Amino acid sequence: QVHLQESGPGLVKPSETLSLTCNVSGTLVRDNYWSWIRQPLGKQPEWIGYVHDSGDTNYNPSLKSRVHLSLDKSKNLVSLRLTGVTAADSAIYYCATTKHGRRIYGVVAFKEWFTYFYMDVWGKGTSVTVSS
Amino acid sequence: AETTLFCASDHNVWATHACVPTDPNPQEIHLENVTEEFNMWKNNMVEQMHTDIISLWDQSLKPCVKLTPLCVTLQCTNVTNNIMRGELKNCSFNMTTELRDKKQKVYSLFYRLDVVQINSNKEYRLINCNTSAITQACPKVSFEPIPIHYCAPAGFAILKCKDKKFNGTGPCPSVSTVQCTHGIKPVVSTQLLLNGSLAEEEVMIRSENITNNAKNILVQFNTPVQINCTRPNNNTRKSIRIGPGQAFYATGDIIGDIRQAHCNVSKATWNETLGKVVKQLRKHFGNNTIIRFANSSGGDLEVTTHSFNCGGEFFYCNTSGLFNSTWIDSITLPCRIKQIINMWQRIGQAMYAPPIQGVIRCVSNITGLILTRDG
Amino acid sequence: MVEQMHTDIISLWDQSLKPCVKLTPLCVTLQCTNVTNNIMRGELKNCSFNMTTELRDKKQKVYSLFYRLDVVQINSNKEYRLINCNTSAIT
Amino acid sequence: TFVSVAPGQTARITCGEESLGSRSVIWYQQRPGQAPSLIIYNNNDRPSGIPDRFSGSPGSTFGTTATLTITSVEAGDEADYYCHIWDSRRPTNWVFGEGTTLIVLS
Amino acid sequence: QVQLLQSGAAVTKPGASVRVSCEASGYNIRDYFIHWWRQAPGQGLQWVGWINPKTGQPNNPRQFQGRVSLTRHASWDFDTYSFYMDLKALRSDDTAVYFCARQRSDYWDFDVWGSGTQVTV
Ligand SMILES: *[C@@H]1O[C@H](CO)[C@@H](O[C@@H]2O[C@H](CO)[C@@H](O[C@@H]3O[C@H](CO[C@H]4O[C@H](CO)[C@@H](O)[C@H](O)[C@@H]4O)[C@@H](O)[C@H](O[C@H]4O[C@H](CO)[C@@H](O)[C@H](O)[C@@H]4O[C@H]4O[C@H](CO)[C@@H](O)[C@H](O)[C@@H]4O[C@H]4O[C@H](CO)[C@@H](O)[C@H](O)[C@@H]4O)[C@@H]3O)[C@H](O)[C@H]2NC(C)=O)[C@H](O)[C@H]1NC(C)=O
Ligand SMILES: *[C@@H]1O[C@H](CO)[C@@H](O[C@@H]2O[C@H](CO)[C@@H](O[C@@H]3O[C@H](CO[C@H]4O[C@H](CO)[C@@H](O)[C@H](O)[C@@H]4O)[C@@H](O)[C@H](O[C@H]4O[C@H](CO)[C@@H](O)[C@H](O)[C@@H]4O)[C@@H]3O)[C@H](O)[C@H]2NC(C)=O)[C@H](O)[C@H]1NC(C)=O
Ligand SMILES: *[C@@H]1O[C@H](CO)[C@@H](O[C@@H]2O[C@H](CO)[C@@H](O[C@@H]3O[C@H](CO)[C@@H](O)[C@H](O[C@H]4O[C@H](CO)[C@@H](O)[C@H](O)[C@@H]4O)[C@@H]3O)[C@H](O)[C@H]2NC(C)=O)[C@H](O)[C@H]1NC(C)=O
Ligand SMILES: *[C@@H]1O[C@H](CO)[C@@H](O[C@@H]2O[C@H](CO)[C@@H](O[C@@H]3O[C@H](CO)[C@@H](O)[C@H](O)[C@H]3NC(C)=O)[C@H](O)[C@H]2NC(C)=O)[C@H](O)[C@H]1NC(C)=O
Ligand SMILES: *[C@@H]1O[C@H](CO)[C@@H](O[C@@H]2O[C@H](CO)[C@@H](O)[C@H](O)[C@H]2NC(C)=O)[C@H](O)[C@H]1NC(C)=O
Ligand SMILES: *[C@@H]1O[C@H](CO)[C@@H](O[C@@H]2O[C@H](CO)[C@@H](O)[C@H](O)[C@H]2NC(C)=O)[C@H](O)[C@H]1NC(C)=O
Ligand SMILES: *[C@@H]1O[C@H](CO)[C@@H](O[C@@H]2O[C@H](CO)[C@@H](O)[C@H](O)[C@H]2NC(C)=O)[C@H](O)[C@H]1NC(C)=O
Ligand SMILES: *[C@@H]1O[C@H](CO)[C@@H](O)[C@H](O)[C@H]1NC(C)=O
Ligand SMILES: *[C@@H]1O[C@H](CO)[C@@H](O)[C@H](O)[C@H]1NC(C)=O
Ligand SMILES: *[C@@H]1O[C@H](CO)[C@@H](O)[C@H](O)[C@H]1NC(C)=O
Ligand SMILES: *[C@@H]1O[C@H](CO)[C@@H](O)[C@H](O)[C@H]1NC(C)=O
Ligand SMILES: *[C@@H]1O[C@H](CO)[C@@H](O)[C@H](O)[C@H]1NC(C)=O
Ligand SMILES: *[C@@H]1O[C@H](CO)[C@@H](O)[C@H](O)[C@H]1NC(C)=O
Ligand SMILES: *[C@@H]1O[C@H](CO)[C@@H](O)[C@H](O)[C@H]1NC(C)=O
Ligand SMILES: *[C@@H]1O[C@H](CO)[C@@H](O)[C@H](O)[C@H]1NC(C)=O
Ligand SMILES: *[C@@H]1O[C@H](CO)[C@@H](O)[C@H](O)[C@H]1NC(C)=O
Ligand SMILES: *[C@@H]1O[C@H](CO)[C@@H](O)[C@H](O)[C@H]1NC(C)=O
Ligand SMILES: *[C@@H]1O[C@H](CO)[C@@H](O)[C@H](O)[C@H]1NC(C)=O
Repeated sequence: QVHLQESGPGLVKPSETLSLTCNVSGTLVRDNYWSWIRQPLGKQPEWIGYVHDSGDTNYNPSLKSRVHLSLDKSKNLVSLRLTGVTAADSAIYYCATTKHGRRIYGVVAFKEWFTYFYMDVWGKGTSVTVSS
Repeated sequence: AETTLFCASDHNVWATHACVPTDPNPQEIHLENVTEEFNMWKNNMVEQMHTDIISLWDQSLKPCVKLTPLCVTLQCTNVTNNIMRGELKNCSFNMTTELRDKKQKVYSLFYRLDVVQINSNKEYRLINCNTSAITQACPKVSFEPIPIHYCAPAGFAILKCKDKKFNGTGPCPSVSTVQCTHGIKPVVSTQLLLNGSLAEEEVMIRSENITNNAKNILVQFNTPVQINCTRPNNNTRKSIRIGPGQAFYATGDIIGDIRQAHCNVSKATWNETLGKVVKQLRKHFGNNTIIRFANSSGGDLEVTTHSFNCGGEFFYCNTSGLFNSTWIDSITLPCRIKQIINMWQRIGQAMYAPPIQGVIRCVSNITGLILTRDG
Repeated sequence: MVEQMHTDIISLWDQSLKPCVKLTPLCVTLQCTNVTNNIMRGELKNCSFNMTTELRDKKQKVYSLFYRLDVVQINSNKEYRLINCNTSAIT
Repeated sequence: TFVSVAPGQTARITCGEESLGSRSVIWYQQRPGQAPSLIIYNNNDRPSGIPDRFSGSPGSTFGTTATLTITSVEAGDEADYYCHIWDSRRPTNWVFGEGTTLIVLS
Repeated sequence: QVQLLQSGAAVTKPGASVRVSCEASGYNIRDYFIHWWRQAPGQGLQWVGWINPKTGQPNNPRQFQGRVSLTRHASWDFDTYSFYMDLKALRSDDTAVYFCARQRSDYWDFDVWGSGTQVTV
């Protein structure tokens, strides 16, 4: 039983660095991958990025140059600090234990495969909004 | 003596329909007590067969479409793919239509080996435009090697040397007379003889001079090494009418994944095949030598790679893993396909092999090698 | 003898056509009106086209009477083309 | 898309674009008022706890959209349904597909 | 007539690369391999290696493996045939005169050679 509880301010000034955290229980941050998912209201979820300790870190190219994910073992936290906040960033933010798998369609020696990331048990969600 | 040998055989490039019907049971007369001096390196049959194969290739290309219009500037993007793999380019061009006063915006997938970049960074041209004129091979004539029996005229004969250990030249006891040679498949290839006849007793090393590096070393295997190819791309074709009654068959969308073509060779067989080869080479080079096998030093694509025709598509396999050992589970050889082919080392007679639909596979049998020693 | 004669007649027809002119340029859009007549009788069409001249960089506006069976309509309602342009080369 | 199916029937929820290459679509269910959850990964493989009624179209077929078939639809299956397509011949999709709200007539 | 016009003398430094051209003319270049030799100052000749003019397949001894690169380039209709010799890991040892010759039969008769190209490192 892995429990995730994401904490955030709930409201952030525009043009100010929004910050979130993901309290983890039942598993260690160092073990598995960790992704964040930003769902705007009334729109499909968006995969904003995933972070690992071995060096696997990749963020959405649109959100790139304004996002940064960190893994803190000491308090078992995943920190998402999305600088350059704008109106469109109002959304519900979830934290998830990403699990990877290899889809192989040809010769593995020729790199004819790819890693698909499917998100296992999520958290609850923090509905961060942006207003003056 | 030397004479004009004709053909005998049991929609093909080598016009096998025109051949005389061969004898269902060839009559071979074992000549007793007779010794004859052979020389495979001054054989006139070889030069005559080379001329015949070139002439048949020319005559099969005579009535087919001329892709002179296809030499133009091509706006090429990458094929839709995630991924080097620039191996396919989606190239758009203004082709001539049935009407001389109209033009059509068409596209085609061209391999990267078939297009060179001019200048604007997206502008390309076919590789042969600045050196040759290109003639589309007819889609209905097959490149499959059909066996051909070379029969001499009446008043002549052919002497088959039945000696298993034949060094290639010199006197051969146990000669026999035949009316036609065995079915010799015209298999064009480099670095490996495919679908060939095998030695009966031992691996056989045959060189004109084993001291001259310029002379290639023909190796013949007593047991074949099976080689399996696949071109995993689906590669549908599409006819573009380039003129009145003239079509150009171009690759369209690929139905599936863009995968590198290859051919596999069993590792446990190819090893110990090279074992027999190194034994027979140490026979000539002494027992204390270290018989290394390196990969191709360089040159054209036709000779740096195992080139061949499989399923109608022209493959060029790397074979860098095959020729790897010092010699004191499959071997996937990645292959690249070309469509602009200049056979017989010529210029001015390039051809466009049309794209083959479906998925091509080889199951060939490596029955020899063409090696070259380092001086 | 019948099959051999068929082959001979076809071969002779082919060889007689070998050295003659190739009308590849003649496959173009043709502005066709009716021939000057009162009168169906659309059986002849007065068709004008831009033909290539002796010089490759010049063109000439010429005309010709073509039978209706030899021209099909493309699309602009006056634009035509020879019947064989989309299936064959004409000699 | 608001595909409505009465309970006890079979519902078909399609998502995404036409397949190009070998694909591994991942299906998600979002009940109204909670976070999403996983159903299928690698086109047919469900984790423990997901019933066998959920099945996905194979990713080995090219030229077919991703579909999720739900046999014997229940009020639990009442939820939005998103798809995360992982195509070999397309870049990584960093946004889920347009969800389809399955409506159970109960 | 048969002519192997070489390039001018070039100067390089240890580590740099040198190219030696051997523009050939006056005969069927296809049927005759082109061999490269190296005359050190006050020494004998040394075999750099042959290039096939038809296929372009090079052939060098163990000393020049991964080091020398024999290439060719034929103009239209093969009438002219520029043969290039490239060196990569150049040293002071490799200061010499690089000749290009035409093997004209199985006996390795080099009836024609090049003018010479003095590579000084
Ligand atoms: C030369 O030799 C080399 C080797 O040295 C050869 O290299 C091989 O090339 C093959 C391709 O040509 C390649 O094949 C693939 O292997 C994949 C992995 O299989 C292995 O692992 C899986 C577990 O990950 C095991 O199940 C399996 O037993 C093996 O151990 C497979 O993923 C591939 O098959 C799937 O994809 C292809 C491509 O579209 C489909 O045709 C095929 O039907 C499979 O697709 C189904 O299964 C996948 C499962 O991931 C699903 O995602 C997909 O939607 C399909 O689902 C159906 O089936 C599942 C069954 O689980 C079911 O649940 C669902 O409902 C559907 O019915 C593919 O087979 C070799 O791996 C590779 N070998 C190497 C590199 O070792 C080379 O080809 C040789 N060259 C020659 C012969 O010329
Ligand atoms: C479409 O194609 C893209 C590439 O264009 C694919 O995206 C790549 O996916 C691979 C596989 O997940 C990624 O490679 C992984 O990256 C790590 C290396 O560092 C990354 O991150 C740093 C910091 O940002 C960058 O500097 C660096 O360039 C890399 O981006 C490794 O951690 C990973 O190793 C994995 O495999 C080894 C196997 O031995 C395991 O031991 C490891 O634990 C780990 O699992 C891996 O190499 C790559 O970074 C991605 N690139 C990009 C640009 O995103 C898509 O997958 C593909 N999509 C399809 C087909 O849908
Ligand atoms: C060495 O020899 C082997 C055979 O011993 C040879 O492999 C064979 O290649 C031929 C290529 O023609 C294969 O035959 C084809 O197979 C498939 C499946 O049936 C079809 O696509 C083909 O038919 C279509 O295409 C033909 C033109 O290629 C048309 O004539 C025909 O009407 C169809 O349109 C065709 O039958 C044959 O199956 C394999 N043999 C196997 C797998 O056992 C190999 O290519 C040879 N190697 C070399 C280098 O020559
Ligand atoms: C015979 O085997 C050799 C290895 O034993 C191959 O040598 C390899 O060739 C590659 C392609 O030319 C080289 O990659 C190139 O490396 C250079 C130098 O670093 C880069 O500039 C190039 O960009 C790079 N090529 C690409 C496409 O990125 C390998 O470095 C080289 N390996 C070694 C160890 O030297 C021969 O190619 C091979 N020959 C044949 C005919 O198959
Ligand atoms: C090659 O490129 C052409 C365009 O030059 C692609 O054809 C287009 O495909 C898109 C996406 O399906 C369509 O919306 C366009 O209408 C097509 N345009 C045409 C046919 O002119 C084609 O799909 C590409 N082929 C590949 C990647 O195999
Ligand atoms: C044939 O395959 C060999 C490897 O078997 C290729 O050499 C590799 O080249 C890549 C770059 O293309 C290097 O990263 C590898 O390190 C090389 N491998 C080895 C073992 O040296 C070679 O390039 C291939 N041939 C061609 C013509 O591309
Ligand atoms: C076919 O049409 C052409 C025009 O395309 C006709 O030629 C014209 O005839 C008129 C009337 O005599 C002359 O005034 C013009 O100068 C002619 N123009 C030319 C030659 O370009 C021609 O008479 C028509 N032929 C028919 C009906 O047989
Ligand atoms: C297209 O292919 C080239 C290689 O030919 C590659 O460098 C480039 O990034 C590719 N461009 C795109 C837009 O994918
Ligand atoms: C095709 O012709 C059009 C005419 O407008 C031109 O813009 C385009 O660049 C041409 N394409 C090529 C590949 O030459
Ligand atoms: C076979 O031919 C070679 C050619 O060099 C010759 O030297 C040798 O003696 C011959 N060997 C036998 C066993 O006849
Ligand atoms: C290639 O694509 C066709 C459709 O164009 C399909 O019917 C066929 O099965 C494919 N071939 C394969 C997978 O071998
Ligand atoms: C070649 O292909 C056949 C196809 O049935 C397979 O049985 C055989 O094992 C293959 N051999 C190798 C060496 O891959
Ligand atoms: C091949 O067999 C020899 C002899 O047993 C062995 O030494 C060698 O490791 C094997 N593999 C290769 C690549 O030569
Ligand atoms: C070639 O041989 C070397 C060892 O000499 C080996 O490490 C390398 O992987 C081999 N390359 C192949 C099989 O392509
Ligand atoms: C080699 O392969 C062919 C098929 O490509 C097969 O018919 C032949 O019998 C094989 N040779 C031997 C000696 O088994
Ligand atoms: C021209 O001929 C067409 C039939 O092809 C006829 O219907 C039309 O009325 C004619 N036009 C004139 C102006 O005579
Ligand atoms: C002939 O060329 C001229 C150029 O001005 C054009 O107006 C006319 O329509 C062309 N005629 C045809 C039949 O294409
Ligand atoms: C033709 O084009 C190639 C590629 O640009 C160029 O290297 C070559 O010198 C040109 N000439 C010949 C005769 O190939």
